[PDB]
Amino acid sequence: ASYVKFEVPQDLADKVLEAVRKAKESGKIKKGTNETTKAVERGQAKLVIIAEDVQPEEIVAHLPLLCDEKKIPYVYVSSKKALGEACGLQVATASAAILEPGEAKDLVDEIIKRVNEIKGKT
Amino acid sequence: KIYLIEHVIGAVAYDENGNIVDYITNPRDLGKITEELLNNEKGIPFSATVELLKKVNPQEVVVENEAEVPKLQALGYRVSYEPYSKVSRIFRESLPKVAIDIKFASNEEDYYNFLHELSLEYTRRKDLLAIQAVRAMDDIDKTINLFSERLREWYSIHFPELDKLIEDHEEYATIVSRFGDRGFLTIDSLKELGFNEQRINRILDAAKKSIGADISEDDLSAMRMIANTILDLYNIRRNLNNYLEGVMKEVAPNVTALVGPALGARLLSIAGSLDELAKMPASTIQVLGAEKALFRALRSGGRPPKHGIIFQYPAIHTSPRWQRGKIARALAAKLAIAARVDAFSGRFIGDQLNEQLKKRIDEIKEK
Amino acid sequence: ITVKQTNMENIYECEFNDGSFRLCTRNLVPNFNVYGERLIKYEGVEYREWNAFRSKLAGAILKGLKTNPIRKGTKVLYLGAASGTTISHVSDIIELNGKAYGVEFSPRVVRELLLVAQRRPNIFPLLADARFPQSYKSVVENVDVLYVDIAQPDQTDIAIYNAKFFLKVNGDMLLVIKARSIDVTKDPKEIYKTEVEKLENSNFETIQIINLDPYDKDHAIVLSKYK
Amino acid sequence: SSRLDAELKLAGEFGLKNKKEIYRISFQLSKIRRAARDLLTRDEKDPKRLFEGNALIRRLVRVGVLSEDKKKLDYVLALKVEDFLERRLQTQVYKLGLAKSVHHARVLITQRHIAVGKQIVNIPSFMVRLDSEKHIDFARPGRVARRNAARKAEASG
Amino acid sequence: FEHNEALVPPYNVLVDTNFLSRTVGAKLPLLESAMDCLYASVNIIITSCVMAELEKLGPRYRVALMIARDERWQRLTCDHKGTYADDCIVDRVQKHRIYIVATNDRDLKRRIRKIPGVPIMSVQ
RNA sequence: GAGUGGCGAUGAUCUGUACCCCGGCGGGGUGGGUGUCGAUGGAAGUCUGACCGGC
Repeated sequence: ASYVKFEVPQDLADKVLEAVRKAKESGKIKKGTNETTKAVERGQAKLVIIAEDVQPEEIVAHLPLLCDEKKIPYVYVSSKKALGEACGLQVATASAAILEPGEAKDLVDEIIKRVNEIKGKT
Repeated sequence: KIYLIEHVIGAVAYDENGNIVDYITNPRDLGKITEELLNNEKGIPFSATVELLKKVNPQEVVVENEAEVPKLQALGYRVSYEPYSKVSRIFRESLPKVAIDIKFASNEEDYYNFLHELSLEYTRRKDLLAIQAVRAMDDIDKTINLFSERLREWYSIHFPELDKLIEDHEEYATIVSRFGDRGFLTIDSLKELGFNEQRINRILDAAKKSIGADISEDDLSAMRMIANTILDLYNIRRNLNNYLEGVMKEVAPNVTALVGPALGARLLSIAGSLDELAKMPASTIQVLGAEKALFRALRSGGRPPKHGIIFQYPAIHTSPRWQRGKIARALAAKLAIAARVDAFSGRFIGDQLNEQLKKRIDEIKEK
Repeated sequence: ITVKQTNMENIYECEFNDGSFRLCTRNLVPNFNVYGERLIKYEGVEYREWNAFRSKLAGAILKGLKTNPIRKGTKVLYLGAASGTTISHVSDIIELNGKAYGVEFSPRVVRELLLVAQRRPNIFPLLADARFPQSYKSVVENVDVLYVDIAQPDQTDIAIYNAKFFLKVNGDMLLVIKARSIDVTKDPKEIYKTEVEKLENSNFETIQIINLDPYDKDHAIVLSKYK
Repeated sequence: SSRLDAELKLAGEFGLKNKKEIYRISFQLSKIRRAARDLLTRDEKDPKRLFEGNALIRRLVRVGVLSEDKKKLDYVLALKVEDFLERRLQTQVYKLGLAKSVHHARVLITQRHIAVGKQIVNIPSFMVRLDSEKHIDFARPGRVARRNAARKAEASG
Repeated sequence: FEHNEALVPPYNVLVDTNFLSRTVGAKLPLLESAMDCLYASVNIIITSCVMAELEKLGPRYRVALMIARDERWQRLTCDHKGTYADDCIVDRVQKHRIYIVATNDRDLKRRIRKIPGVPIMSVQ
């Protein structure tokens, strides 16, 4: 897919889905592309999670561009059904956002730092 | 030893002291500069630089960029490069000024006008008309109505009964435009625009029994100037719609599939651009227009608008008040997707989008 | 409502219908907003609301930035201009006299910068990599302020390199330190200290170091003078 | 004082994790010998440095250790203290939804409830490793954990 | 003590001139000593004023200097090397109560305890 | 034996519960604010008077 900027290994993808679940429980998340958008536009989001199997690709294509302007890190997962079902929904979701990590702070900080390494940085 | 500079301004040779030994000014042409800058990236020297290295005949030359070195060696010179050299700095320190000195522009005022447009074009290389058009269309709409309102108030001094008899502004205007006086009105001339049997009779009877004023030819033609302007605007409007349709299908086909050219353009206008519309959440798109209503709600915690400029979509304003918010919400959602497929490239998928939308509307309507 | 000047040129505060205070700038292109910001008329002059949560400069001001080196007719090199949020506000501040050179290497985003820069003669957009100032050497001039907000691990080094190319001696550099995009592992506060040292071990004279909290998590902005 | 502001620090960790004592003392000493013996690398690659290597390095751990690197585990002396802390149910069992917030957690850890995939685990300071199995078990049944499964999206760290 | 903490590995430790002399003429491994007591990676540094002072001592007491100019301690480029070692460290730690200080100057330590959040190390 | 028709981010819920009414729903009215414009509508509703100067 073309709106996917970099490569996420499955270990990281699983650590992301975990991070989201703990954030439902102990913090505050936003679920769905529109709500994720508003979370970036408002600067509330600490981490943005985008699914790789969105079916018209362009639905989430604006997020990489938007997150870079607001300097909010974003990450990919492979299944939208899996992200939504993480999110506490019984339906799929195309993108989500973590606003407050709560009991996942340590878990998120490792993610936002692994995606830095496999992006360039130091 | 000659320190060589390349800039939009041209090619300048400096000595080690920072004095212009010789220069060759570039042509003030967006096309050629842009290309030479793109070419410079790969190490290709300006053509102004080639001419300058001939006029001066220097043994040891030093350039700004390391990619240039091997190109100028192949041209016959012994060459090196210094990165952030004192000379290169010396040049840029006086760069507002030395544009005028080497006669690249007459004044500072249009060095910056040019450089701004170079930058614009240079990054363009690495929807506005749709917006303008609809904005003018909206001006014309507004004006037609203002003039028609005026005309009826004015022309009714002479023929008051005609106002409640002709609903349609264009028709009303056509009558004043072709006739002026009400005693010039004929079964023949009125048939010659397609007014129906029964209506022609009611008009002529109303003109016969009119309690209007008898008025000079000077007075009537004054009025008729407005009538003809109204008629002119209607034609201009219809022309603008077709133009708008042309551009809108080209620039944002999926959006246009959903709401039509006009309303589509209208959203672009409020958003500012297509890419800006594309970055929006549905919940914004749903309220664009209606800013007064929105911020009133946000300041006070009151009830928000269900719909902004989107109100114009036939399915909304024709539907009963309890259906409208749902229809709006569904539309906006689809528009956000439409704008995004339109923005981040190409494909027409407006048919399924419409189909999904009409499914959502049919459900809303069955309650 | 009431609008009045502040200690800094072309930067204003509003008293509001309810009693809130928000930063704003004098609208260079009246009737037109770059992001969603509120437009406000007072005594027949229009101002653009400057949301601190989006713009790091507005943040730094609200956290007590001593003296702002960006004013009327200033020449700024803006590294990491992005979509044009903050740069549009420095365009308002700088006015037609001054000039802003916006460097940005993400095409997806320069897309939206273009729109901002069309409307504004102040701003000269550049799709280039701030790591190679050679690739825009030939469009820019030397400047008074080097405003640097780029997500890169070696962001500081990039900034210093641009500085020795374009920053005037005795000019000022506003450098945004992004802890989490230098290293998500390290402590933000250890990072601020070690990056400032890079500026000092070059020759930048640290004037003020602000922490952008509430407004930007794990961020600090440094103001310093190049020698 | 540094003594003082320390006696601050400790109380900070006192629910930076969840404890109520000087288990901060426990983990502390740990960090010592871990480092200590470790830091006594010294040395070379003595076939010893070898076994000890992938050895202490096989501190990992799950919920435990680092992530992927080292060698130099003194990083832990930084972490460990400030990391080894989490890991165990004492921590990484609130950070998994079930637990409403540390406190509202240890209590079930104890109070029969909260069990690591078969068998409870009252030892309200176990350690986690390959966690995905840290459910309620319960065996009318463990109530507080069985329906308040808001952890159905506890994708955390 | 109401002091909010944010120290992270590697600890930054300023070593003063007295400590350096001391550890040298008694053979105490200063680097390993700090990693031992701090139980984490440490960046060991010395201000230019401290090492300058050593430089004077070095005219008749060779040995401190080399260890003190070692990469292990990395130079902290202060703006005021001319100020007694004591005042140098004080003015550097007064804005950065972040760095740990290892000094044999019980006078410098006393006035640093005042500042919240300054680990203090020394050799008995 | 061949082709179709099959929950789902490419997206369900929450609040405009308006009031209450007659037969969750039909219809009803009263509501909100909002789009239009209007009316003629409603606004101390229509300044001041002693002397002004030139000399």
